[PDB]
Amino acid sequence: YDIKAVKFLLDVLKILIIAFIGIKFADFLIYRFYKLYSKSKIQLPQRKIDTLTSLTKNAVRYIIYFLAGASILKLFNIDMTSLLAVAGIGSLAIGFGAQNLVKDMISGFFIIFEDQFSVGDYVTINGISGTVEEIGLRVTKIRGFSDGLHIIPNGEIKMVTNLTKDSMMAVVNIAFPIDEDVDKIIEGLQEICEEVKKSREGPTVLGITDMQDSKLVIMVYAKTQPMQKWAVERDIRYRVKKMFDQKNISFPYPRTTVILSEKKT
Amino acid sequence: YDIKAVKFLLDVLKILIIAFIGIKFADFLIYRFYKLYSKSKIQLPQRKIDTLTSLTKNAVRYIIYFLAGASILKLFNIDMTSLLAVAGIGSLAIGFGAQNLVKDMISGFFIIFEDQFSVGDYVTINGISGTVEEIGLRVTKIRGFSDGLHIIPNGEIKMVTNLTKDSMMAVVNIAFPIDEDVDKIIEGLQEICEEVKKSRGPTVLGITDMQDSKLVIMVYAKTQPMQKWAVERDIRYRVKKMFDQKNISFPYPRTTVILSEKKT
Amino acid sequence: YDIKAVKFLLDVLKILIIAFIGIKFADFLIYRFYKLYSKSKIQLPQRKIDTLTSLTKNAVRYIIYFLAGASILKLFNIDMTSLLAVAGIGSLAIGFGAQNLVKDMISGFFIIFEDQFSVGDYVTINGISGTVEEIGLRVTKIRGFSDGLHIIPNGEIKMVTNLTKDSMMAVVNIAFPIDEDVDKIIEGLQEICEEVKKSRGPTVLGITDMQDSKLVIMVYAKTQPMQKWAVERDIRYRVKKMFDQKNISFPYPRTTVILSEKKT
Amino acid sequence: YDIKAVKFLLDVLKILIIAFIGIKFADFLIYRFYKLYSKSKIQLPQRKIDTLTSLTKNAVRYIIYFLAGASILKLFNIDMTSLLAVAGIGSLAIGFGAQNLVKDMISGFFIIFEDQFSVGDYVTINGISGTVEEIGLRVTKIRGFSDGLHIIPNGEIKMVTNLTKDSMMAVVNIAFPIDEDVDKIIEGLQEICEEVKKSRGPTVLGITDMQDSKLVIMVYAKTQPMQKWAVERDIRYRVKKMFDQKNISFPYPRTTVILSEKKT
Amino acid sequence: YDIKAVKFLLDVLKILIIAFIGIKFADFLIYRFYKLYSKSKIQLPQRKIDTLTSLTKNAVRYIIYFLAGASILKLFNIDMTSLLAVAGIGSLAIGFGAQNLVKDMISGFFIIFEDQFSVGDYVTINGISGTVEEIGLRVTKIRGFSDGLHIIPNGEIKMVTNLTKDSMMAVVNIAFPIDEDVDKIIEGLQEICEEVKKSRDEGPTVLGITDMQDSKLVIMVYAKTQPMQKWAVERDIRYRVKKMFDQKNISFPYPRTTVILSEKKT
Amino acid sequence: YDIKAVKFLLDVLKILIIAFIGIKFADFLIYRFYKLYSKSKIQLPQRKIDTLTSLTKNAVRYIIYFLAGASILKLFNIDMTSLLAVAGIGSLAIGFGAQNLVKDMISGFFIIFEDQFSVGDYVTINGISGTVEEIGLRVTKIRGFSDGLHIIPNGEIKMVTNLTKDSMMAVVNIAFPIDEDVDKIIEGLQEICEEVKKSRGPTVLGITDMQDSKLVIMVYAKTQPMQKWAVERDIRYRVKKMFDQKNISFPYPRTTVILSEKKT
Amino acid sequence: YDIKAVKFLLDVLKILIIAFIGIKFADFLIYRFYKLYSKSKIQLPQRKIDTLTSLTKNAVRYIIYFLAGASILKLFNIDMTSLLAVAGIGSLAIGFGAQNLVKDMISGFFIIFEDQFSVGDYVTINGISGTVEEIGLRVTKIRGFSDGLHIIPNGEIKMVTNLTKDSMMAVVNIAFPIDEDVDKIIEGLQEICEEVKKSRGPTVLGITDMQDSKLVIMVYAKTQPMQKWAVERDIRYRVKKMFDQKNISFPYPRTTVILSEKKT
Ligand SMILES: CCCCCCCCCCCCO[C@@H]1O[C@H](CO)[C@@H](O[C@H]2O[C@H](CO)[C@@H](O)[C@H](O)[C@H]2O)[C@H](O)[C@H]1O
Ligand SMILES: CCCCCCCCCCCCO[C@@H]1O[C@H](CO)[C@@H](O[C@H]2O[C@H](CO)[C@@H](O)[C@H](O)[C@H]2O)[C@H](O)[C@H]1O
Repeated sequence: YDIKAVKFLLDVLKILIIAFIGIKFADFLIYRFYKLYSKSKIQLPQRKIDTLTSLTKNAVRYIIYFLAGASILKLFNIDMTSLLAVAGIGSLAIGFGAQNLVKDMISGFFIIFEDQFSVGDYVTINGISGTVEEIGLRVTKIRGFSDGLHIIPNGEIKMVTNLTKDSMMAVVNIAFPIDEDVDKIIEGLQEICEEVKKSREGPTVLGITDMQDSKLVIMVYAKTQPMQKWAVERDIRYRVKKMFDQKNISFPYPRTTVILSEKKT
Repeated sequence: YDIKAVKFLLDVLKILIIAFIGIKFADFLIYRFYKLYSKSKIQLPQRKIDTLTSLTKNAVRYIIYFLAGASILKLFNIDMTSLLAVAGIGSLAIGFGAQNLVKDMISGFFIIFEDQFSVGDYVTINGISGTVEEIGLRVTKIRGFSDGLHIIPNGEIKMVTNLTKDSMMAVVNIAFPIDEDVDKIIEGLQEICEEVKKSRGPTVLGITDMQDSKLVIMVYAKTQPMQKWAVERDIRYRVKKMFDQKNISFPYPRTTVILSEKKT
Repeated sequence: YDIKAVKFLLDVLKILIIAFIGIKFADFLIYRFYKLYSKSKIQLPQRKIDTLTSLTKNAVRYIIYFLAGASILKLFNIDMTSLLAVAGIGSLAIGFGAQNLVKDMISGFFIIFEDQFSVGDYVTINGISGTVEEIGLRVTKIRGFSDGLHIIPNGEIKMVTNLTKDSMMAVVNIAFPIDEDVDKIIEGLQEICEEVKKSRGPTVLGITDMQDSKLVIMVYAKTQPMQKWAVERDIRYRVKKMFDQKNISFPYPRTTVILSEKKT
Repeated sequence: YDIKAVKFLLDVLKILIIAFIGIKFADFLIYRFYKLYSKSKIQLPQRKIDTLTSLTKNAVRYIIYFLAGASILKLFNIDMTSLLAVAGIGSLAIGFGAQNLVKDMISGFFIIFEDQFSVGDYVTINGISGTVEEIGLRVTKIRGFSDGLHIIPNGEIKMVTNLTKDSMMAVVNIAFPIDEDVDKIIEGLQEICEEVKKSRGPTVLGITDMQDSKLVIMVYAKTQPMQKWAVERDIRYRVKKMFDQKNISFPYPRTTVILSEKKT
Repeated sequence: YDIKAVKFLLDVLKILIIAFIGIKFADFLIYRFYKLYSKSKIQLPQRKIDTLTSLTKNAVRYIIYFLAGASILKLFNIDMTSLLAVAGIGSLAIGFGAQNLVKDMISGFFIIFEDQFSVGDYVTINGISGTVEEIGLRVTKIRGFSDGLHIIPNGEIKMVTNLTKDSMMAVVNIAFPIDEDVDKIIEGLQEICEEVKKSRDEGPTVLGITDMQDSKLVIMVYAKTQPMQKWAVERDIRYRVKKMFDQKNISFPYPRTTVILSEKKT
Repeated sequence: YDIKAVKFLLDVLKILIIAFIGIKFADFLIYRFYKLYSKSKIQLPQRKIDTLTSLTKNAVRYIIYFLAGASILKLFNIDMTSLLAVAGIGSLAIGFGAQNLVKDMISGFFIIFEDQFSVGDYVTINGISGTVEEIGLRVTKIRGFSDGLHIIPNGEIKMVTNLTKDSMMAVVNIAFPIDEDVDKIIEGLQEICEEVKKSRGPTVLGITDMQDSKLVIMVYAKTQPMQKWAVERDIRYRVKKMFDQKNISFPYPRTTVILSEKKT
Repeated sequence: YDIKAVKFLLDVLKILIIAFIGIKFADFLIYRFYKLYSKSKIQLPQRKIDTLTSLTKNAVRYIIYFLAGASILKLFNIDMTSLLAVAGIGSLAIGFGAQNLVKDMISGFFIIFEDQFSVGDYVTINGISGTVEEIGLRVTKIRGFSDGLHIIPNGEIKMVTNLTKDSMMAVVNIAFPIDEDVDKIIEGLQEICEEVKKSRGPTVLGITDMQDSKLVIMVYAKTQPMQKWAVERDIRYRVKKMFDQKNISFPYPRTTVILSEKKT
């Protein structure tokens, strides 16, 4: 009948009493981390935080059941490495699945901690531009106009270009025919920058920026206060159109030279 | 004949009795997690949940068989690290295979918990736009019109743009010839915004783009959720008729050509 | 000469007898999992299931040989962590190789368990559309017409759009010249929807797009599963004939040219 | 001088004798797995299988040397976890490198075991089409005509579309001007299907697409494996001649131009 | 009643006292790594470094609670490998999540340590060009003109091309009609290089006809220019080429199409 | 003062003497693996193999220093798992870094062992075509003409299409106007195949494609390895001259225009 | 009060003294690996190597602090596997972060050791072409003309094509109208190769492509390293002048139009 059979009992006992203490203690701490976020009603409708509370309860129960079971099993001569080879299917699947969640959060943490963009400026993130409306630490929300509300997981942000930082820059690339008088148009554009400066950096006439088949491209650019940009550009375009009509300068219509051939069928 | 030969027996015994208790206990808990989801008939046809029940039964049997066998093997001087190097081929294959499933679920969990889109709005998810019909936590189902029902694993969602949140925005980019009177057309579009406001933006933002023979002015209006593409169509019809009445010429591509005196 | 030299023998002995029992037991269980799937001839030609039986036999032999060998090696003072560092080259290679297989299967499991598509509807899976012919749990087979039979491993399915669920939707985007009378054509299309309704939507949604010399009005109709592309063709024929009777001019591109006085 | 110094010797001894037994035994088994595949000359030129034999020899030598050395080191108080941290650089590098090889093989195993394609049909695998010439379990070889012999590692196969299964399908999309009589052409194509049926589908499916100046009607026919592109060519020749006899005008783009009075 | 029951107590005791010493010691070191970066006010508004301080506090509390708890559990016969199979879900999730952060940092470390680009030159990084404004070790900030301020995590930099190193190079590809006199234009461009050399900033030179197309012919002029002098030189050269085209009366590279006329109807 | 203090010394001693033996033995084996590859001067300039020799020396030194230090540390009550958590940063970094090297090598091993391409044929590997000049087992070198010498790591090879195996195939797709006599041209091409056969396929496969104003007939011929592009050029010249003699009109795009009476 | 309380002290003592010896010894070795690279001033400004020295100091301090702390913790009954689950968050993050660095270096090591390109030739690496200026083992620096200095981490090199190895190859694809005399132009190009050979290939390979209104003959020549793009320009100038003298008409697109009698 041996002498250990009592010690053994002390062992399965130790596991049971520790697991019990554990459950009750967890239920306590959870009911407290509950008490707080619940009684103040700072954020989060109840319907959700209840689902989240039972989420945590369930998680901790399953963990405790698993540890106590595994331990008792050890007590009956079951090999824990083999058990590891089973349980680790889930260590691996959950661990690697959750990695992305951790990524999003670290990402968000920096976005915020480094004030990459404040809860209101107009940015472009991953070829998607819009005005930032919300900045959680798992997701940034950005609504472009005409485009919808984009919800973007912070981890996916590979680069965030901010459009409205230390100001903004407006550009217009005007196109003329090379079959055209350069100095007259550069003069006209000069006069347009002149006039625009008069209604509240630039705007200036940078040289002929590109030379093409039948066209010739001169850009005007101006440094503008945050957001006044696309507006400035539209002002400038209207100005260029009217200037084209008054100075009677011919338009950049593509043109062909054609050679005729004497044949039939 | 030694003294351990009885202890040894106690050990292979301990494994067998614990694995037996284990099986019966699992059969019990499974027949209970069965009893519940089965007797209430809340969801899921039986034909399926039966397949799923035998799934869990089989899984638990294989796990138990493996643990008990491995343990007995240990009892006969078989090295458990080597065993691990065998069994882990499966730990790794299953573990990393299942990772994606875990991903889908965490994904869905947030989509729901963060009300990213309600079981009814019109969204666009990975270059695919449609009306959300179902939101499980493993899959979102979205049917675009003319396009079919799309079933998208929640994990694949890299971004979800919602089109019908705090409202919507309608745009029309009208194109004219530069060989054209700007103020007359901008005046006409002004009159069209005027008129459209009258039936329950819309505004004329400047010339937004300047091209070879064209010139492009956009009108835009903030619209209640979904009235959007509709507003746009209203505005288009209006612009067509306005073009006919004001007799403004159309944005046909215009080429200017030069003739050459040759032969062959 | 010591005292253990007998115990040692008991240990190498324990390994050998357990490995022997193991082999014979495995051969048994395999000859049984054989007996079943073999004597009923439910599926799978013999030539294959024989190759698959010897596959399982060989695997189990190699695993047993490896575990027994590794254990005996342990008995001669060979370090099992170093052995692990060797054997795990294969644990890793096989484990990560097989992960994909496990992926395909979980994937298939859901496709079926969730009736994503039945053994007969017309779906599109990864930019490839066709009629589903077979649905295993490792591979879906889909044959498009004119396109061949596609065998797609279930894991590769990133999204599966079903075209024939709660019905279908037919669209036709009719193109006119903007140099054209809108209301006459919209009237004609109205008459065509009218007439098509009469043979067992279809409706005129506004001008959906406005281009350089064109203008685009869509007609759309909700159709029973598969009657779709058919409806569309009916509607096209109708629109062509309507264009001929109403004598409406065709959406030919149009260019206005300006002539220039030069030479060479 | 102690009492263990003899036991220690028994231990370094045990390792040496086991490693020696191991080497000799491996050299034996290798010379046997050699004897077989060598004396029958079933496949593989000698020059190669020699290189492969010394490959196995060397592999086994290095593994044995490493295990014996590591074990002796353990005997001199060298920590085996630290050793693992060294040796695992190679465990990881080899393990993960070889993963792809394991992938190719599992992949090939299924391609074969599931008769996805027989050693002779015309398939398309990863946007590359051709006739399968060889099917190993690590590589499929496919030669398109005019295109060269493609050797594709089985693992890279993400999808395999078979073109010559339960038959084949031939299509021809005929293009007409919309400025054209529909029923005359549809009648002519009817007559062409009629005539083609007579030489050992083919049917006129409606107007499948409507474009700027064109209109597209497709004819299609179910054909025996490979007779396909051939049927299509027959049908094309027929359609050309039919165009010449029925004198129907060709689908040349057409543009309408407007002339403008200007200068420079 | 046994004899160990006192030793056991010594063990749970040992854990508790070590964990307590640990907490207090960490609070100390944290309050010191605090004292420094805080009292000098070298960088970082307080509002942030407070959030960061409580971050480190909380981290270390959770780690200590977990270690002590796990160790007591071990004391009550709880298997630590099974525990590992639970806790490693987090080992793996955090570890692999944080990998990217470590990447960014090693990346930045080299960018800086190798002076790949100084806090002022004009670079192009991942198809995105601009002037570098800030170089942290986690992020490079680059503002293109007309383009906005780009904040790029250092890890994402797969290649960094610098445009303003040992100088710069200006190019202009001039296009003519093949229906044209080559030597007259090559002569004119020669005269333009000549004249541009005369206004201050290697080149500019007339490299041969670099490309031949349907109705066009393309001759490039190029010049080595001091850092940033570049796009400017190019614009000078373009203006010069336009005016040269007007004076030398050379005809423009308009696309040209020969047409053949056909006698038909409908 | 205790009794172990001498045993302890025996332990740090055992580590030091084993590590010393280790170093000297490694220096030996390295100076031998040196002696061989060095005195025969089979390949590799000295300047390199010297750098490689000191590489191996240094590696082995660092490994030995680390093992012995780690072991002594263990002797002073330092925990080896925590050590592992440090040292494994490097285990992981080096192990996963080197994985690609192992990949390249296994890859090259098969390329060679399977004679996928001999040190001289013209292949295309990853959208890059050229003549193979060198085949190492870590890198294949291929020089296309006009294109430069490409050095490609063997691991990056996802597919290798060989162009010059069991021969080659030459294709020419001749384009005519549909506004054209089919049989006259097919006749002419017949005569060209006839004539080309006469100088040491080629055949007229039907009209392989039908387009807006064009019609495309292909001729194809099976040619000895490399004579291919050459054959094609022969055939093209032939087709041009045949076009000139048979006076057949060229496949110029043709557009029918409609004229409109307007202004501005 | 027990008997161990002194041994325990010996243990925490052992850790402290070994850690102290450890620190001092590391400070020494670091101050030596400092002494060398510092007093010779071979490379690296001081400002940097100082930052790098304190880097190594700090690294070693943190590792030592962590090992000693972990070990004392172990002494107070703290479980080391739990500790590992904590500390390995960093093992994994650092280990996998640094993997890329290890990759770059192995990569560079081969680039150099295999003289893939010398500190001076013109190469193209990942669709980016330029002259190599520097070759470190972590980064290759290449400056294209007009393009800037590219700094490329060696690990990112997937393929390196060298343009200036065993020489170079120059190509010019001349385009003519098919409406043209082939033999006259092929004759002229022959004369141009003739003349170019005269100033220190070049050959007329057949008509390499046949298009709608064009026809393309390539001339090619094998040229000394770098003389290539230059040769090509010579050849182009020659072809233009040859076109002017032989009066051959230019490859202008040509379109045949058909006129239609309509209105609006
Ligand atoms: C969760 C705790 C935090 C992570 C701690 C990581 C510290 C860094 C340690 C790197 C040591 C690498 O050393 C490596 O160990 C692993 C153990 O998984 C062994 O891996 C071996 O056994 C496993 C068992 O599951 C097999 O599935 C695997 O295929 C096989 O290679 C390698 O053969 C060995 O080379
Ligand atoms: C093969 C294994 C590969 C392992 C790779 C090793 C990873 C480390 C890569 C470089 C990390 C960045 O290097 C970073 O430099 C700064 C100095 O600018 C260090 O900063 C250091 O000096 C500063 C003074 O300003 C102190 O505040 C700090 O206590 C100290 O650590 C950072 O602590 C270090 O993180």
